[PDB]
Amino acid sequence: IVGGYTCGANTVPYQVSLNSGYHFCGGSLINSQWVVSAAHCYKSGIQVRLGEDNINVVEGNEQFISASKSIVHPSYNSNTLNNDIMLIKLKSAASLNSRVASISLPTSCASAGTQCLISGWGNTKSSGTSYPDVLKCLKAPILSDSSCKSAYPGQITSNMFCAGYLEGGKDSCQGDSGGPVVCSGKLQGIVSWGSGCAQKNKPGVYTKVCNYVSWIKQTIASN
Ligand SMILES: [Ca+2]
Repeated sequence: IVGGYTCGANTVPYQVSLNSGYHFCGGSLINSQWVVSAAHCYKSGIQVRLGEDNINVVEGNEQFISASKSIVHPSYNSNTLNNDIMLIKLKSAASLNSRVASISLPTSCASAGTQCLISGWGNTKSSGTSYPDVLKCLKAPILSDSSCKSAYPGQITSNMFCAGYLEGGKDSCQGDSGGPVVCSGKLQGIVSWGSGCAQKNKPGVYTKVCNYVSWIKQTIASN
């Protein structure tokens, strides 16, 4: 996250770190046994890390659980990033408490102008690289579909939304992918793609979770 603030340890209890020997993407806990992330974050041998603040120090609230199965959306297109969503089932159920909790799925799609919270351990500079050890947060509004399409002509589908600031300076960045966009207590987006980070007229692009509720519930119910 560029231009954000330090969340504070365990203040975003549904935030997960996906680890394959190092942190590579964020995720969101949706129930005690399932995580939602970005399909572009798919790999085999994922370890889900819950209750993290500093990803380099065992502080005492972590739960490390291996994934038992991963399911990329049936229509994921890696060239266009359309349907950039995946489900990961944990080998065992996480223990839920104040610091490890699930985020609720939306019953309605959020509108342009709604303020949301975006979080992750990604790069913090738009120029060069500096990866934080502790969870970073950014409050950003959902942009109008019109704004979004004008920033990225021919690339936004109905399963994507833009969030951020057209003036630049504040955005998600590398390593934030798969992380949550929460608006009014519901998971509305997944950090998916962008052009650079925090550049003027190039806000981050997010997977629109409200379009996938049916797929998520059906999938959880049978696996
Ligand atoms: Ca830790």
